[PDB]
Amino acid sequence: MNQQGFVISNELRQQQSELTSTWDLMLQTRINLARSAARMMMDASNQQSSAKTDLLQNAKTTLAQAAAHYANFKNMTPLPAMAEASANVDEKYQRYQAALAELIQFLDNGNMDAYFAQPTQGMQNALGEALGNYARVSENLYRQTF
Repeated sequence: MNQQGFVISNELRQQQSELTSTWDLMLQTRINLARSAARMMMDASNQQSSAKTDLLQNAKTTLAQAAAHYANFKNMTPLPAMAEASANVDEKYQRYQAALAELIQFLDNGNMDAYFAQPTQGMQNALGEALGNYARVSENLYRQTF
């Protein structure tokens, strides 16, 4: 009973903390890719490999890091109050995660057109918005416990 008002608080914290993390790494994959293709563009400098080293490799890491963070969120089932806001973020993460994953395939094999053809911004926009919605319900899921 009463003392159970501590396991709900901690969960809201961890579930949310997990989202801030994931989001970060995602936008932390987007720039590595960006910084990756940039140099992949018509230029020289690091004449090593052939479209796959440091920067490209770091995005493969960041996205994997975000995903592990996310898998936790996906695991520990939410609450009947975080229900909707949850499936929504999952729904948007699904798309934006797939998106970056593919961006990684392209840069990987040299698919510059494809890499630059993908409508990523909006994929990111949707999740960001869906993240704001969830953050709104989450932070609010306490403004009635006094």
